[PDB]
Amino acid sequence: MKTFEILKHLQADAIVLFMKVHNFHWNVKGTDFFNVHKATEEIYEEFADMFDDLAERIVQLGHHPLVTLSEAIKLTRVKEETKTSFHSKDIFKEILEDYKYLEKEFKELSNTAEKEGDKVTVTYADDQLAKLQKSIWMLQAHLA
Amino acid sequence: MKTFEILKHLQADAIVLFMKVHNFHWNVKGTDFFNVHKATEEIYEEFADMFDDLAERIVQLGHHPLVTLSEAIKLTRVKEETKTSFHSKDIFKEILEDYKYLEKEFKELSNTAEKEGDKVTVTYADDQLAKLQKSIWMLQAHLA
Amino acid sequence: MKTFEILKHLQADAIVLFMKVHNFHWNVKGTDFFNVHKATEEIYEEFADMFDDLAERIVQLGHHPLVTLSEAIKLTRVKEETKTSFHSKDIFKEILEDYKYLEKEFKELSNTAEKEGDKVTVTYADDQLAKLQKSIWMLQAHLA
Amino acid sequence: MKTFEILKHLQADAIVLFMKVHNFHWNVKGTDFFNVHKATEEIYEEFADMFDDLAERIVQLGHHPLVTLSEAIKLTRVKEETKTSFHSKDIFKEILEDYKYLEKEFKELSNTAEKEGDKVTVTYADDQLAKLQKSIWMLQAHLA
Amino acid sequence: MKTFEILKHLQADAIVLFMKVHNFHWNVKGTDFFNVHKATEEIYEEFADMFDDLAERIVQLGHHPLVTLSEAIKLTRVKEETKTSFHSKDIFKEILEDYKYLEKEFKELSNTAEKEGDKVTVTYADDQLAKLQKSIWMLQAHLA
Amino acid sequence: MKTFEILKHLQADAIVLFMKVHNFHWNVKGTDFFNVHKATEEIYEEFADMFDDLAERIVQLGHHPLVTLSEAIKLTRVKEETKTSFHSKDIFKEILEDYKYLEKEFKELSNTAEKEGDKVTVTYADDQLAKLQKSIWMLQAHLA
Amino acid sequence: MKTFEILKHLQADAIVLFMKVHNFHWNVKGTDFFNVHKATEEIYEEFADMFDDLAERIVQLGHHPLVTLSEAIKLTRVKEETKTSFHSKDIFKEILEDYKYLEKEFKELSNTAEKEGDKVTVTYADDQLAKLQKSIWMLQAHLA
Amino acid sequence: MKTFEILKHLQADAIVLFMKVHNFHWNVKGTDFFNVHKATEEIYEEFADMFDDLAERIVQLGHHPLVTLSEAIKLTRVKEETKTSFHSKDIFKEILEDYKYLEKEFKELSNTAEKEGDKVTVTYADDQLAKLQKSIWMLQAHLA
Amino acid sequence: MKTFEILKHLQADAIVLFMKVHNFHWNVKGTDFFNVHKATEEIYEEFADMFDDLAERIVQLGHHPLVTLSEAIKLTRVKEETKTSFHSKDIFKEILEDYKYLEKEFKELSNTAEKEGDKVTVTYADDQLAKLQKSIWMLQAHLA
Amino acid sequence: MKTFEILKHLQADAIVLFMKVHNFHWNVKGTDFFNVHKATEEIYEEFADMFDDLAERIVQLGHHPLVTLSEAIKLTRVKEETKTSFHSKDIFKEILEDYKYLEKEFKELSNTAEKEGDKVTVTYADDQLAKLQKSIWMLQAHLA
Amino acid sequence: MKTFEILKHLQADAIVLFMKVHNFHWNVKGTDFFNVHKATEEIYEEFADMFDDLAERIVQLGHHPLVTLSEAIKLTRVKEETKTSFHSKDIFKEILEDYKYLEKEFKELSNTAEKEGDKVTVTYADDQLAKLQKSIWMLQAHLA
Amino acid sequence: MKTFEILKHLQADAIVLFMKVHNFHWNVKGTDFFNVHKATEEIYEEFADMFDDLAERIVQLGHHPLVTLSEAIKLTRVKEETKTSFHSKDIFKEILEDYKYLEKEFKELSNTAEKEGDKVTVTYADDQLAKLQKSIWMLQAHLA
Ligand SMILES: [Fe+3]
Ligand SMILES: [Fe+3]
Ligand SMILES: [Fe+3]
Ligand SMILES: [Fe+3]
Ligand SMILES: [Fe+3]
Ligand SMILES: [Fe+3]
Ligand SMILES: [Fe+3]
Ligand SMILES: [Fe+3]
Ligand SMILES: [Fe+3]
Ligand SMILES: [Fe+3]
Ligand SMILES: [Fe+3]
Ligand SMILES: [Fe+3]
Repeated sequence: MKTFEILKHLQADAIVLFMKVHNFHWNVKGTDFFNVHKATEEIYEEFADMFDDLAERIVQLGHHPLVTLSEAIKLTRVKEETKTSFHSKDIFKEILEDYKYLEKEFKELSNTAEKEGDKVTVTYADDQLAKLQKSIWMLQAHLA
Repeated sequence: MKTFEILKHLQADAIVLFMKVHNFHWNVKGTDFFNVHKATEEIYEEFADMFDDLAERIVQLGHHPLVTLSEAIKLTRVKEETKTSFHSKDIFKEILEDYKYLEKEFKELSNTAEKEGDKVTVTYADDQLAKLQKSIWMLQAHLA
Repeated sequence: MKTFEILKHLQADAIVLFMKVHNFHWNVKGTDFFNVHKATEEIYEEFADMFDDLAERIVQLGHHPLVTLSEAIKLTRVKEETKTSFHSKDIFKEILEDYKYLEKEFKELSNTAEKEGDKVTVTYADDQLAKLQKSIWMLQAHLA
Repeated sequence: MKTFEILKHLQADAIVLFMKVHNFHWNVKGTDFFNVHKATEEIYEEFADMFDDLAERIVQLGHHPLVTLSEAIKLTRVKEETKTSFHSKDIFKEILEDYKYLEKEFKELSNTAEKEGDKVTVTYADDQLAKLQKSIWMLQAHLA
Repeated sequence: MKTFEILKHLQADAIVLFMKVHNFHWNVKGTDFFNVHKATEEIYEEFADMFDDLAERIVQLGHHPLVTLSEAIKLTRVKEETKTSFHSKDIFKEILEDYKYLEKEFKELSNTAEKEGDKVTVTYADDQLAKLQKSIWMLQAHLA
Repeated sequence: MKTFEILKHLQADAIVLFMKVHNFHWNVKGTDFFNVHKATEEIYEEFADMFDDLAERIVQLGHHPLVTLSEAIKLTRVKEETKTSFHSKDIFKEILEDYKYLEKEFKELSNTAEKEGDKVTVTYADDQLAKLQKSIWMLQAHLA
Repeated sequence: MKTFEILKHLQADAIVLFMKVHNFHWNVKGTDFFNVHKATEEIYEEFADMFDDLAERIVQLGHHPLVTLSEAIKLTRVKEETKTSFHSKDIFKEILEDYKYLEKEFKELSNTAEKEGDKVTVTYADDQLAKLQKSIWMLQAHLA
Repeated sequence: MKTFEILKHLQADAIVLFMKVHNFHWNVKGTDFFNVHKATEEIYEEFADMFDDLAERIVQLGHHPLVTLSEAIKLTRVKEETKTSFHSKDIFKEILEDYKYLEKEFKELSNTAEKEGDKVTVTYADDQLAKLQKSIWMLQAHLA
Repeated sequence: MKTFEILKHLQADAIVLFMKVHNFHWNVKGTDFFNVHKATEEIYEEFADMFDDLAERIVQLGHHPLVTLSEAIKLTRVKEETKTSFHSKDIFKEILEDYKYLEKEFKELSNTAEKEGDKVTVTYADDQLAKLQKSIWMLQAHLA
Repeated sequence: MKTFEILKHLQADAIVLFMKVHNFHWNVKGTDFFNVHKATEEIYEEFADMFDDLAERIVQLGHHPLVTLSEAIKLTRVKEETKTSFHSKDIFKEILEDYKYLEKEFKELSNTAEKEGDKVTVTYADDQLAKLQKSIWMLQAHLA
Repeated sequence: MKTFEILKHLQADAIVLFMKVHNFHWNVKGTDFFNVHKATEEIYEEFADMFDDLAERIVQLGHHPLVTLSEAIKLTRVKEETKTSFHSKDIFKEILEDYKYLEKEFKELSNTAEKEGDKVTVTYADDQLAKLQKSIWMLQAHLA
Repeated sequence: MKTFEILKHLQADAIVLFMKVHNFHWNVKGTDFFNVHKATEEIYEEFADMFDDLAERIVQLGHHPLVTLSEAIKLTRVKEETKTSFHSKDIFKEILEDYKYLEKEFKELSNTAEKEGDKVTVTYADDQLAKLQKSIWMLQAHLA
């Protein structure tokens, strides 16, 4: 894809993930409650920021960002969670799965943005990669 | 409807509105840019909070909150905006329209919650009513 | 009862609960220690505030608040905990039991204060109800 | 009266009281000086806020707030203080008298706003009632 | 006039202006709303401070400050605004008119205080002159 | 007594004193109201902290802290106040009496903890002694 | 005197007054204790600053500031207080007496500095005059 | 050019732009005044920082930064503005023109620094590019 | 000269000095580095503020401030420094020389502004004089 | 040993423990991850401070602190951990073991410093003892 | 001496030292100016606190603190500095001399307070000893 | 080497340097004391952070970080300092030597990480390079 197309897909995943971790946030069960309730909030706050940055990068690039939830679920590569009750372990396995998926997408973003000579989208991609890789480590350590 | 059903519809509108004012936030054109770009951010921050409060009130009430964007666009009473370029005036007319709609919904919430004896949902509804009514005044003054 | 009588009973429970969660605070055992030690502190800080608000509302109402620990254990509906060692689970079951009891009492407070036309005691009662209901949800989610 | 008429009278009293406690603020005499000089400042800061809230509630309600000092002294139920020297005791007796008067007015506001179905003016009235009742207690305790 | 007489007239204008910019604050109409609503608040906050400083300078000088709204409208040189709806432009023209008037008064204050050897009233007058002159520039630039 | 026995008695007095100064806090009468209402709050906040520190020192020492209000009134050396109305002077005489009593107890604590080689309980005791002695001076100066 | 000579005398009074209000600070007796203990601290903090500013102005002026307590008691016009116990009233009468004395000295400073063309010492003098005159008013109101 | 030569030219433009936006800052006319007066201040604060960073990067690189205004106007590629009165629109068109020019220069900087293996100058260039591109978008949206 | 002409010359010196101390800031050599690097930054921050205040005072006065670096080097009385390496001592001698020059200019400003009756420019001049005289003392002490 | 010799051994253990809890910090596995990752950071921050305080106390005492990692592993009484993966339980058992060891060492420090008349090293030792004893309690409660 | 007599002598030295380091503060000459000017300020701020603590400890002990500068120079063991110009080195040698003297006095204080059983004066003495010993090290390192 | 091998060597140098600058921190002698004592603290705080970041990057990369001081001195390229007394100049020469060494290592890290496609390790390396190059400049300027 072109850089802006990768950006729009990533933007779609951000809003879908924002909704998804809210689900984990509200419906966690178990003696783990306080910690995951607290952690998921920080996570969706981050997706809200990513959602906004991706969209603004797209307009700076001269293109159209997704502007409706309808376009978003049409472009996501993230499956929506319909369940309404979870335990810590399952929540972290899913978040880990989605994080690994985002990491691949940001690597593509970084690679194709570089070929186009898009210096600033590349550094944006590399910064998100850094955050994702640190969290993936922590998620994996937690599940070990 | 029952209190929790009104809450779920309101929750649906919150996430749809969150997306909608982001659109206004990114695509404003005109010498008004900085102000509306700044204002819309405060507004969607508020919808993000409302979205979370509504959902948690629903689980406290023993019911299921919407957990997917798909359920959300199925329950909204808010029309999604597909346009990608706006001028201050049109943005504020739409926001005003949606605010007036939310005010009616929160009045129903307050009324039916009261009949059920749901004291805390009533005060929540009345607090949102207060914020909505102050903003509606400001929106109308702006368009005068 | 009359509003001030409900207030005095609630005041009695506040100081008894203040002592009770201190017990949980000092005597928790288990890998859960840090979290419950931290949580119980926030909880008894809250009871200390409730204890003071209830008492001052009573004097504003023209009556006498409980002024001795002796009157307090004579008026409580809360059983004192004599054990000196606990595990997370048992602590949260007890706190949940006591919270549910307080919720019923604050509902009575709200109801009878309303019949007397006591507008401000009603809003006080409804605010405490809101906090109690949110915590009851979290306590229950934790024990699930 | 209608809700907005009660609001305008209350608005009139707020600006008149704002001026009145400034008088006490500047002209206190006695070893009590620092405390009452400090207390009266907090009090008129509060009236300035009340003055603004009442007025904005009136415009939100679709009516006209008082916009001149002339209309204000025409609508007050508060007598203006012409003396320019006071001692702690007399200052607190007057403030107490005026507070008791405001409490009756806010009770009417709450009652008539409720009959009209004005949910948000009712909660505003009840919140002011709470503050007034706490201060009335303290004023009375001080004069005992 | 004598220094204290100029001070009392200025004190009268301060409370009248405090009321006047509140009117502009509540009744602005137009796409300018947020800015002037915000600006007028800062302005009346300033008049509230000026009102208090003038009055306290008068008592320090051994005289009586105005203590009633009635004395105030009897001493002002500022005309009260009876209209209840305005647009940015008209609001700023009026504020500018009143600021220019205050500047002349503070120049007289500074001049006559100096002849009396009143060192501290002179520096107070000169400081207000500085603030007034900066705002007059900004008001004029705005209307250009 | 043994160090932990002195600690438990002190813990008992802390909760009893916490209740006692709340009484003074709510029921002060007189032109002194604001100051003593404010001072008593700081004092019971301190007893709440002392109550918690004493108890935790006891568990660190391998013993059982008091965990019920019932055990507390069985171990106190502090008489509970049944009156519900006081004037500044009487409040400070009582607080002074109780402070002098606590000072003797902390001196014993310091002395016997030292004989046992309990270095940290000794420094805790000496720190409380410092605070008590400064307050006793201020209380006495106030009553002079 | 010459400006620097007035400055040195003022510097002498500052350190003597710093010591004097410490005496009032430590030895106040009476139900007024907390307030005057608190007020005197703010006052000597101010004298410490004045002491430093006066001295640095003298070196900026090319002269020698007092550098010993011995030179200070040789140059003061302030009588040292040998008593070690006071009541609020006597403390404020003395402070008032000394403040009135400082005001005369700062007026001379302002006058002679002006004749010499010393612009910055004049504004320093006038600023201190402002603070002194406000406090003198408050001291006098307190003693009325 | 060599990296340090591009850096010196950029440094020259920074100080020239610092002066230029001050002009816009002082001489804006129109109902837009407050906003552009505020915005231009943030902009020249940024140029002051850029000016300092560029210069220090040059010395770190072992070369000489421009040290006089004379060398600066000899090296700029930015035309100085001699007019002394402007309206919002013209100010933003000029700033936009200059920003687009800076963006091209920072792209060259990034490109040539990379060929030389200058890792840190490249990241500096890319960070400035990011800020410039976001502002260019906002400037363009404003002028649309 | 007329007040505004003195102001424009001072404005010219401010921007030239801003550039000059940046030179000292970047090119200091010696074990003194950290201190002078830190000090020079505070100094040019001050000149940036002075530059802005002078210019705005000129427009408030109804005249034109310098708006180009070209006009600035045409009006300065300050010689630009072309050297690119310095040691602490030489830097402070130059800064001292320039400060003494600014002091003379601000004295003229104060004197001629006074003759014109320009009260606020006089206090501005006297405030800068105060800062300059304190720094001149410190600079001289440093070089002694 | 002599006081300074005990101090050097303690200093050696501090840097070794600093490294050891970093290991636990990076290599924790399990659903406990976030908590122990967070806790271990606070712990090694503390050892870094202890390391610095011990060393500076030694130089104040006129002796040489350890200045190389080589001297440190030669003087420690703490065994280094070579494993690179742990679970909460094992981490806390080790930390507990090392804390108990440090407590014995600080008791010796306190005892021998006292015999030498080293007042300040004694209070330092007693303060560390206090922190260690509180943590040992919490560690033990956690493992129960 | 008795504890209170040692305290009074120490109190005398505190005010004399407060004056002495002010002298160093104002009259330092040399490229060291900024650092010692800054350091001496922190030092006399400390003596001001020590002066107040010593005095209040004396009244808590039931004795009379020095209340005049005259009593102070009669009790000091510190020689007053009459010179008005110094260089870094001489300032630090003197401060070091006086610090070593204070250390001996605080050791006596600690020793005799202990024999009297004065627990809190002992900890006060030991805390000052700690601060003095750290500064003595730094002073000596500086002079090496 | 492979990226993780370079990371482990860098991690080894970080802990060795952390110890080394502590030595400079404790043992500086000379009138430079305060500045270098303060500077070295900021430096070792930085190495502590670098030590932690390097180690966590290694685990994120799927490898083992150094977990013992023993492995560290086996892998460093940094020579340990055995001396216990230094003067400013020697301290800065050593730090400069070590910084230049770290810069070469981070350049290798950046280069080899890039060949492996390790985007985030590259940006980490480039950021450290930026900090190192700025400090190297300052160190060199200081020694000039
Ligand atoms: Fe945004
Ligand atoms: Fe939430
Ligand atoms: Fe209270
Ligand atoms: Fe308002
Ligand atoms: Fe006031
Ligand atoms: Fe605790
Ligand atoms: Fe100073
Ligand atoms: Fe810089
Ligand atoms: Fe400006
Ligand atoms: Fe240190
Ligand atoms: Fe004190
Ligand atoms: Fe870490």
